[PDB]
Amino acid sequence: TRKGIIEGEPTCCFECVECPDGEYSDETDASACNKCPDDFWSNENHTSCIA
Amino acid sequence: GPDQRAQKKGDIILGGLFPIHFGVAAKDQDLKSRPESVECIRYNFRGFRWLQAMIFAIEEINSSPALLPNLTLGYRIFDTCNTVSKALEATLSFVAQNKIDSLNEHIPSTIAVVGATGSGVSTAVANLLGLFYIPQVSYASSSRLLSNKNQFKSFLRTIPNDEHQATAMADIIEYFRWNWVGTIAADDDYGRPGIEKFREEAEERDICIDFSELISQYSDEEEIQHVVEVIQNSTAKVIVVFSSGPDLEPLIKEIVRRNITGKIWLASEAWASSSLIAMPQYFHVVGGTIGFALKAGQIPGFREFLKKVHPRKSVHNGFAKEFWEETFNCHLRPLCTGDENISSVETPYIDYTHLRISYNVYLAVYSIAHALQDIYTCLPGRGLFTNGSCADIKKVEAWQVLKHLRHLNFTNNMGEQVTFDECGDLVGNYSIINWHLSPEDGSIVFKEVGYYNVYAKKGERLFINEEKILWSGFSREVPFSNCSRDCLAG
Amino acid sequence: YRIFDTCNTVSKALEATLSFVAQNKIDSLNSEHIPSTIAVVGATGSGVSTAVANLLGLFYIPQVSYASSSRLLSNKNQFKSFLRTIPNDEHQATAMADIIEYFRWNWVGTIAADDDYGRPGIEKFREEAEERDICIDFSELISQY
Amino acid sequence: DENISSVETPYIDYTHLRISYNVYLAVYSIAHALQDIYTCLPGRGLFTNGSCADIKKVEAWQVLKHLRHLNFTNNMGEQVTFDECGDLVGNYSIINWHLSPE
Ligand SMILES: *[C@@H]1O[C@H](CO)[C@@H](O[C@@H]2O[C@H](CO)[C@@H](O)[C@H](O)[C@H]2NC(C)=O)[C@H](O)[C@H]1NC(C)=O
Ligand SMILES: *[C@@H]1O[C@H](CO)[C@@H](O[C@@H]2O[C@H](CO)[C@@H](O)[C@H](O)[C@H]2NC(C)=O)[C@H](O)[C@H]1NC(C)=O
Ligand SMILES: *[C@@H]1O[C@H](CO)[C@@H](O[C@@H]2O[C@H](CO)[C@@H](O)[C@H](O)[C@H]2NC(C)=O)[C@H](O)[C@H]1NC(C)=O
Ligand SMILES: O=C(O)[C@@H]1Cc2c([nH]c3ccccc23)CN1
Ligand SMILES: O=C(O)[C@@H]1Cc2c([nH]c3ccccc23)CN1
Ligand SMILES: *[C@@H]1O[C@H](CO)[C@@H](O)[C@H](O)[C@H]1NC(C)=O
Ligand SMILES: *[C@@H]1O[C@H](CO)[C@@H](O)[C@H](O)[C@H]1NC(C)=O
Ligand SMILES: *[C@@H]1O[C@H](CO)[C@@H](O)[C@H](O)[C@H]1NC(C)=O
Ligand SMILES: *[C@@H]1O[C@H](CO)[C@@H](O)[C@H](O)[C@H]1NC(C)=O
Ligand SMILES: [Ca+2]
Ligand SMILES: [Ca+2]
Ligand SMILES: [Ca+2]
Ligand SMILES: [Ca+2]
Repeated sequence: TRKGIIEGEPTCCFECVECPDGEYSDETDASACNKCPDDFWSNENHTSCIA
Repeated sequence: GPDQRAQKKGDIILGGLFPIHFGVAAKDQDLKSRPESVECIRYNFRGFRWLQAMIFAIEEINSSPALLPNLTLGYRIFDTCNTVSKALEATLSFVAQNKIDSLNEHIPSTIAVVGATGSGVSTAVANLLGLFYIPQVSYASSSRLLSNKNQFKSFLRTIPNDEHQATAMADIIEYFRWNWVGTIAADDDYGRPGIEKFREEAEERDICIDFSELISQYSDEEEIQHVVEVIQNSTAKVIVVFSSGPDLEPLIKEIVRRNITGKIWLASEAWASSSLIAMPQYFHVVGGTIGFALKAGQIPGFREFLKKVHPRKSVHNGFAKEFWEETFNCHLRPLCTGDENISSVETPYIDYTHLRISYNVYLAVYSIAHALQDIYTCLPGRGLFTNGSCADIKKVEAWQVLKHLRHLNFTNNMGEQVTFDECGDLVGNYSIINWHLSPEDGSIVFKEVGYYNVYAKKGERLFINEEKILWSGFSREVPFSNCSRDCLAG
Repeated sequence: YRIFDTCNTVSKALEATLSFVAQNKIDSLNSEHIPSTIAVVGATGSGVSTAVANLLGLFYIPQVSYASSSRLLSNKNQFKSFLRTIPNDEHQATAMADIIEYFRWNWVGTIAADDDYGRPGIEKFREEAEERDICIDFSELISQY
Repeated sequence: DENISSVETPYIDYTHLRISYNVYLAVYSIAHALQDIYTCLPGRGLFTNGSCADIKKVEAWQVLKHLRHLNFTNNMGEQVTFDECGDLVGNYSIINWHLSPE
């Protein structure tokens, strides 16, 4: 789950936006969902990438 | 007290505090010998014009019998040199009899003081004067900190407070749709509160401030270089400078040396009309600057009185000699023949387009005079004192003048009502000007491109004509001062 | 010694300081019973110390304060004769920022006194928090009045 | 004849001497500047041509000069000196407000 921006409110206040399929977020307080590499997809929880 | 003064004897003495010099000699006392008096440098012709405005107003009151008949206003006017120490020497001269009476014969009793220009200088002067409840009506001290009557009991001003000006800067930034600006302020009681108010307003209006740097006229080359580095590293084209001319001159000179261009300067009223910044050879840096100016006033007969100056003819103005010696580069260095024409040398003394702080000094003097008139023309049982008792104009005291100034309501020569609210403040509009290069000459023309209506409600106070703004002095395209480009559809 | 009470007020402190500088004042403004104060210990408040420092450095009378810690009193251009036995408040704002960073907070509020003490310190803390990625929800100014 | 210790006020009910030590240091710093004026060798002075002030007719600016060049020792054996801005850098102690069990 990545960090989404709340308009008009500073950076410390963010929403939790679930990563889409194909991308993933492994760490906490992540500002971007990273795409799994070639020949790799994302598991159900979007916490890692499986072949 | 201090010398070089301008003094006229009268039944009632009005003190004056004007910056006839832009500053003092930067010579740090090593204390190996007894510290002598510091010298004042950088002669200010605009401050001399302000002093002449005070003298002209006092002479007008002394000539017109409709105001204060058979009562003469005198003056003791000193030079502060924008320095707290000089103005404090002058203030100690003002409170000599008062401090003798309070602590411990021919010394004049200052009934009220007109000044000073700097908010820190006026703060020190108010600290000293409020001990004796001597009214002090400033003409150019617009700091919000001076609206605290618990600390400044006897302070008044004929200039608007600078919260509206910071709100106006934020409104201007919102109008042109910028969110990525940098802030610069003088490290004094004027720049700091105003830039803080601007920061609150910008946070309210969702404007990100990249850098906030403090400046001073005594800043070392290291500090100035650091501020210039901060400006260069930043991508914020718009820089909000809430400072004065002398405090911004080192930074502007250093930036001109390194040719930083494309920066949009939002000027506070202190330096938006400054001859120390609005120089023809700085236009590739400070060109297109958008600044604020106060209401322009009219003083009929003021220009003739300004042109009637003469070192020998004017015996009550000890500043006239140095004015002559710096105007014509003469000594009374070639000798001062005394027949030189004021309309021959281009100085801010005469080459003025509007009277804004001069009108403020005029209003200060007339506010004091109308308070004295209310003291004089008062029915016995309707005075502003105990049991409706009245002050005696023959033996008037400073605190009585303060009391009548708090409840003051008089009319200008422009037909505008002048009163001071519970905070001892005056409310006034603003005119938004843009620094244009002159086609005919090389001077920096201050072109009026909008206004700010303090009486209007929020969001309707600002009015700007973008067609009249030349960005950076040459460009008609509103610059881009956002941190990131707009995210498009999808 | 000649010691007066300031009552945390600029007015009382300036009356006392006018007592302090009486001989220098009459010398520079034109009875030997008036004593010559060679130096002043005080004061507590930073605004009080600012006014007293203006008046005293006018006559170059040293003033060694014990509680006034405003950074504005470190300006020797304005305050030539001011000295401190208390640390400046440049470090205390940084220390508060380090405390907030240590406990892993980023959403804080700020209150300051509306005087030469609270305002510079809270500005320095705002700068340090901005450096340390701390978001300040509100900034309020208070006073005893 | 009332006993000062009978009534609990911040006058005696104190645990540490923090600002009181600051007042003590201010007084002793001025005293040590005056001593440096007094213990001044004729050719070794802070004034013009290495001249020294007269302790019997000393002036405030001379004491200011000596205070700016003052480097003495506490009663705790720690050096006190003032920087170019007349500041005395020192540590801080982080304290926590608790409630007295008794
Ligand atoms: C710079 O950023 C500001 C801040 O968002 C932009 O202002 C927005 O402009 C659009 C259309 O003009 C409005 O719908 C928004 O309400 C504005 N947001 C505000 C005022 O907070 C501005 O357009 C940007 N300028 C650019 C990218 O050139
Ligand atoms: C401050 O500015 C406003 C707007 O420039 C002034 O209001 C105008 O007043 C004139 C007459 O004096 C009217 O003809 C205009 O229609 C007004 N414009 C408005 C209301 O937007 C206002 O008078 C100025 N303040 C003072 C004290 O004169
Ligand atoms: C509160 O917010 C701060 C934001 O700084 C969090 O601190 C970060 O925590 C992440 C988690 O591993 C680290 O990667 C960052 O380096 C930390 N930044 C710092 C310490 O500046 C903190 O964890 C948050 N706490 C809670 C309870 O939400
Ligand atoms: O409060 C202050 O410090 C500024 C000083 C100032 C103003 N306008 C000026 C024009 C020339 C010189 C100085 C000034 C506005 N009030
Ligand atoms: O600068 C100032 O105003 C504060 C006042 C102050 C400090 N520490 C204190 C302890 C007790 C009473 C007052 C104080 C720190 N300097
Ligand atoms: C600007 O960036 C350069 C890059 O190294 C840096 O050296 C300089 O200190 C910066 N200026 C500042 C931080 O004011
Ligand atoms: C500064 O840059 C401008 C163009 O941005 C140029 O016209 C001007 O000659 C430059 N001046 C100096 C002194 O480098
Ligand atoms: C000032 O007096 C005029 C009358 O000339 C009145 O209309 C106005 O309301 C008064 N203003 C204040 C603030 O008392
Ligand atoms: C003060 O004197 C001591 C020697 O007694 C010396 O070690 C120290 O460096 C001196 N400090 C300063 C700031 O001169
Ligand atoms: Ca918001
Ligand atoms: Ca001044
Ligand atoms: Ca100027
Ligand atoms: Ca005090």
